[PDB]
Formats: sequence, structure tokens, C-alpha cells
Amino acid sequence: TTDLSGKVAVVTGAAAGLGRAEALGLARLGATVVVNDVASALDASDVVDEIGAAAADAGAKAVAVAGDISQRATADELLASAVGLGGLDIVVNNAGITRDRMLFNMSDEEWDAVIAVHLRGHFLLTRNAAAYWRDKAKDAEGGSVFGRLVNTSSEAGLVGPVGQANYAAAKAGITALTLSAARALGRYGVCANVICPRARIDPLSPQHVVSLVQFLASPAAAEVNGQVFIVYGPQVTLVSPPHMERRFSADGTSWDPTELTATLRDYFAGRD
Amino acid sequence: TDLSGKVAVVTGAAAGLGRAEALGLARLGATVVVNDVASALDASDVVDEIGAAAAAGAKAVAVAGDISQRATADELLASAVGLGGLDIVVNNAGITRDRMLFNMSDEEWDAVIAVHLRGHFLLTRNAAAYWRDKAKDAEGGSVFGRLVNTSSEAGLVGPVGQANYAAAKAGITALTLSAARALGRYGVCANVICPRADPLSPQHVVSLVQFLASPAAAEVNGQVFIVYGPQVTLVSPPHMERRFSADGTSWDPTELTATLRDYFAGRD
Repeated sequence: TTDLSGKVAVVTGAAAGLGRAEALGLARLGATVVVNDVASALDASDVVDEIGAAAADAGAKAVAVAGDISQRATADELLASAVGLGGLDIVVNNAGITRDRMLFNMSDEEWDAVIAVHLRGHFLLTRNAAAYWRDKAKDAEGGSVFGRLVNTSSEAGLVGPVGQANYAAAKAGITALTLSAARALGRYGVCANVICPRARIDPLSPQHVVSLVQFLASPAAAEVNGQVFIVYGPQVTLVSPPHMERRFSADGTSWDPTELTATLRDYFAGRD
Repeated sequence: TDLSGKVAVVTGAAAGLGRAEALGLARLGATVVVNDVASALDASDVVDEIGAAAAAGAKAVAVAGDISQRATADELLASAVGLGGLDIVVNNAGITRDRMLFNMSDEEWDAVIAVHLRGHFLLTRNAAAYWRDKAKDAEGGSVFGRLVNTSSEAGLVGPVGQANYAAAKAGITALTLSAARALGRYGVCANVICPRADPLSPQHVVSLVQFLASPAAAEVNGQVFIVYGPQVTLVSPPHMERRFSADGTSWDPTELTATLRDYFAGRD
């Protein structure tokens, strides 16, 4: 089914932009959305008003927790607000910043800040939701639990852009973090998946991403776990795992140093 | 395959992979700056094991410190320059704080990320700024630079009890890809190795590290290698498995759920 009535969702970075569009999309399917962003971003917008408007349009409600997602206290507060509303069913890790800089000019703070919000912020909420879902599965008749996890990576994690080493490293770690979550929680009914979105009728409208997140948050995605998606425009692309390009097996027990040098140097001879 | 007169820096070289890596570089004539934590350097004989490698005419220096701290990456770069320059950087230092994801503490996550990911960044960025400055002053506009960073297949698989390890190693791969793009124009080569830790002897990795640190690897940049005994596997970039394009200029949320639910119903 596509309906999300009586289900509690948590969305980070939901004050504006894509996180706001996702939070509106969930509350509009009946989900009770716990929106998170920095107190400053929540005050400058009215997402908590545009939601609970749309959420109580469909019977649900909407609380707004403020805080830095890189801080443990914020992830603890998000889990607390959800449990107080009935439980936790859907989590959409979306909050993120950028500190673009050529690698040889990138400072420690520019690296640390992006890693904290993206990678550590994803971990804190993913770990908390994993602990809750695992425990609720222990107390559930059937040893299972409904759980949906949607982490937001990026195509930068695959290409490693110039001037975005921090952003690319965090986004690649988020994928690896989510693959562990899917492998650890899949046997109890939790689905953890990754989206690599591009967002600005408009071919870059966030609604292109929202419709995919709505699926990844619905029970209809029960057989979707540990998958990575690229979505922008009217297309959704399923990324395959990395494959091997060439195997360099030695004609013995161990590679000889010069023997290996000759093989690799020749393979990369006509290399662009 | 001859590193005479060059200066290399290897982290986590008290034992295991880093020691074997730093030993293989010193045998090829490379001056090696050995880095690990004081306690690991003390319990190890790697200072004199590599110091006695002058038999290929080069010396070895030890620099203790936590690689996850900026001061350590600063002292490592200062030591190499004091020895005449910086040609080879092998980022290898790392720890494991294994734990199921639903039981993993903040410290267990922060610690693995700091040593692996931040330590790689600090020394990679220091080497990047040095190689970029050295290249602008070079009359040919280039510099000899070799960056060997250590990831793991865990970053591709996402093991159940190593979410911190997998995420750090995955970010290290992306960090090295950015380093390769940013520095390849200056004659620097930045590549990744994915070891498996006798097929699991550390000397199976040394042969590749010796290549990736040599001028012979001048046409190898931004590549990821998996090493497992006598096998060296070159990883290809991830490709797309299937694209789902909507009829028209917008997905109906229901035709999308139907398209994805049917595709995943019968797919092992």
C-alpha cells in the first residue's frame, strides 16, 4: 500500500529545500512527521506550520525538534519525540552542509564540519533507530518490526570531485553505513536504502525525489533493502555494486615485485 | 622499482601491514619516516629493523603521535622536508572498534573515524599542499609524488559489526579519488589498496605498494586495487544496473511504486 496513516516519521534538514519537500510528502500520506533542523532554520521558515497543516489535513500531527544533528543530544531528542507519538517507523537522514575547497587548500574545520553533519549526523540517528527497532523486535510477537531508513548520499561519493573531498568522503561513508544497517536490521523487517538526489514540471524539482522517498518509506518497499538509487527528474537509477575490471593472478604462490610491475605498467600503458 | 634518494612516510608502521610496507620501501633504497603511537613504537623494533635496511644506503626516522591529530601530520611533513623532501606517503594507520550497529557507542564510531578517515585526510591534505606548492616552483611544473591510501572491501560490503570501519574505508576511497583529480596534473599519483587481513601475510601487499610508490606507476592514478595473496584485482567504477524512466515529464507516485515493487519481487 501507499498509505502511511498512524506511522511516525523523522526527517532531518526539513526546514527548507529537499528535506522540507520530503517531510511534506510523508505527512501528506498520513504519516506523523517529526521535523528536525537547527532552531534558526526552523524559525526562518514555517515548515512546522505547512506541516500539521498537511499532517492534520490527513489526521496526523507534527512536532518540531531543533538542534544540531551532529550532536548526540539531537538524535536522542528525535527518538524521544517519536516514541512519545506512538513509536518510530520511518527515518529520513537528509540534513547536510557543504564546505567546498580545493583539497590542498581545505582546512581542518572545513573537513570536520562536513563530516560531522553528514556522516556523524547520519550515524547518530541511524544507530538510535537501529537500537530502537532491534529492541522493539525483541518484544514483538514474531520477532519483527516495521522500519524504514532512507539515508541521503550523493554522486560525489563515487566520482570524488575536485574541491569536495570532504563532501564526497562523508557521502561515501553514509552508503557504507547504510549497507551495514540494511545487513543488521533486514532480518527483523527494517529496510535501509540510499538515495543520491539532484534537486533545485521543473526537471530538477524535489518532487522527483519525494516520490521515490515515499516508496522507500512505504510497506510496498518491503523487498527493497540495501539498495542505492540515483534520482533526478522523471528517472530513478538503481546503482549496481562495484565489479572487478581485471584480475592479475601470479604464476606462483606470491607476486614477484618486478613481475607485478611489468604486468601493471603494461596494462596502464594506453591509459586516459 | 628503485626508490633511492626518495623520502617516504608510512603510518601505523609499528607492526602488521605498515611495518611490512615501510620495510619494502626501505629495501628499495627509500628513506622512510616511520609513524605510530609511542607505545606501539616502543614495543616494536621497527626503528632498527628499518634503520638496518641501509644495506640500501638510506636512513630511517621515527615520529610518534596519534595520526588523527593535526600536530602529528604537521611533524611528519616537517620530518620528511628535513630529510630533503616528500615523495611517498603511505596512509595505513588504523584501529578497529567492532560492534553491532544497534550496540555501537559514539566513542566506538568516533574513534575509528578519527584514526582512519581524519588521519588519512590530515596527512593527505598536508602532502597535497606540499606537492602543489613544490610543483608551482618547479620549472617543469610537476613534482614526483606517490599517495597510497588504505581502504578495505568492508567499505563495499558493509559488514554487520563494522559500520564504523566500512564508513571510514569508504570515505577514504572517495578522499583518494579527489586527491587523484586534484593532483594528477602535477605528476602525483594517488591510489587505493584494499587488503584482506599464507594468503593473509602482509608481504602480499608490499609488492603492490612498492609499485604504487615507484615512478613505474606514473600512469596509474585514481585506481582501487584489492590484494589477496597472489591475486591483485583492479576494481572498476560502479555502473548503473537499471534505469526507470517515467512516461512523460513526471513520475506518478503510484506508477513508480508499481515499477519498483515488480522489479524487486523477482530479483535474488
